[PDB]
Amino acid sequence: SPGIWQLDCTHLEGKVILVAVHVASGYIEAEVIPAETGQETAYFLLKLAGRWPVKTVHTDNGSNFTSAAVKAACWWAGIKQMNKELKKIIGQVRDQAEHLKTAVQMAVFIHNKKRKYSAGERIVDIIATDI
Amino acid sequence: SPGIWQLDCTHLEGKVILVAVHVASGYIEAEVIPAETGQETAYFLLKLAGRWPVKTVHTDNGSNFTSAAVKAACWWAGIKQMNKELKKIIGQVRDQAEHLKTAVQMAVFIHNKKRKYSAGERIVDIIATDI
Ligand SMILES: Cc1sc(-c2ccncc2)c(C2=CCC(C)(C)CC2)c1[C@H](OC(C)(C)C)C(=O)O
Ligand SMILES: Cc1sc(-c2ccncc2)c(C2=CCC(C)(C)CC2)c1[C@H](OC(C)(C)C)C(=O)O
Ligand SMILES: [Mg+2]
Ligand SMILES: [Mg+2]
Repeated sequence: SPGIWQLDCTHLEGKVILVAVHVASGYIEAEVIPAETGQETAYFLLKLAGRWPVKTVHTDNGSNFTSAAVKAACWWAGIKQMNKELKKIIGQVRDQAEHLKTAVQMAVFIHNKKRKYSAGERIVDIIATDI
Repeated sequence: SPGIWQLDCTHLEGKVILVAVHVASGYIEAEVIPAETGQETAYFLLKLAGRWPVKTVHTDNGSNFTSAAVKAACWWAGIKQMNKELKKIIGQVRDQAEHLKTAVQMAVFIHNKKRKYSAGERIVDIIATDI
């Protein structure tokens, strides 16, 4: 179902990576964040929701969505309630970039553009059809 | 044509807002950035390119794309070379949020979800068709 996303944080090099997966396509968005925090999560959701038709969000750690900041973002945006593969791609391009956040975005790109239709194409095809 | 984006910076409250417009749809992405810098622009493009099939980018200030960081990001991602309306929406929601970056993302959401088909729907429809 096309409005369903998964959201979790991983850790790498002492930093936090917020990973969102569009469950039906495998498409990912990610951001390096300073702190694993309610407010960072809330902001990330605001951004994600302005870009895609987000209806529901799941996570493997329910306490992620406990802050009032997160619930207020879900309320306003109308939202209700891969990490090893991405680390794999991060490891392969890690040498090419100084900043982890750069390596993360290179890895997101590679992941979404890989054909093995790509994830980036499936998300768009699934969403257009549903309209 | 569907791989064409426009990219510029505006200023608000002493901060920098990087605004990307998908020319064929009116769809926008935006980010508040600390500094109007080559490296911020480069990073923004990396992110944008991992999410949408970006072919070409235009800007109203050509010197924006002069840094080696920007050219290296365009090279790696395979890329070649609204602000008053968004400020309008920012002004309307500005009171609801503490941080400008939050007001910016609320305004991007509103702009992409408005029907007056919405911009968010047109981008997806235009891209799916082209595949
Ligand atoms: C801090 C720098 S300098 C620099 C650069 C400058 C000139 N030529 C090549 C790379 C780069 C790039 C490396 C990989 C890239 C393909 C994303 C493009 C730009 C970066 C890069 O940071 C950016 C993306 C500019 C914030 C990095 O973390 O190393
Ligand atoms: C720094 C805070 S606290 C807070 C909040 C907390 C509890 N209830 C309502 C709003 C909010 C929210 C305001 C508007 C919103 C619709 C995006 C949702 C979350 C914020 C918000 O910053 C975030 C989005 C958390 C980084 C802000 O700039 O004011
Ligand atoms: Mg988690
Ligand atoms: Mg400009």
